[PDB]
Amino acid sequence: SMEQVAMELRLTELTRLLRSVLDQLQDKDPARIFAQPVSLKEVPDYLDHIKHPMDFATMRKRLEAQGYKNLHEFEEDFDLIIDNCMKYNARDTVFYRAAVRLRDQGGVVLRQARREVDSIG
Ligand SMILES: CC(=O)NCc1cccc(Cl)c1
Repeated sequence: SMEQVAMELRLTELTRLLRSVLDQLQDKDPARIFAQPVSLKEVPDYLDHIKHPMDFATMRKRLEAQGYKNLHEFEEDFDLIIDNCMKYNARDTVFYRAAVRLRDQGGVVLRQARREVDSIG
């Protein structure tokens, strides 16, 4: 149907916007602490602690498969990256501190992204 095509065009445009957002958020992780899944070889007990692991590479896979239907779903995954890290790692670690900085700097990006998704529809 034409409606389905129209829908798919919207999803494609959302994906385009979210790809820009993801690039901007990952730029706020210059240490690449969140670039890849936490290694279950280097941290064999990780899944005993964290029930829903997330990282930028995994988000990017879902993104390019057009797997985010709305901004909320994308934000859920971004928040997992930060929240998982702030539980597994103590306050006095470069890991926890990187998550705080990513959350703080990311807020600006996500604030405008929400306005853009709304405005453009
Ligand atoms: C994102 C995150 O939580 N990283 C913690 C961590 C993973 C692997 C090795 C060390 Cl030393 C630390």
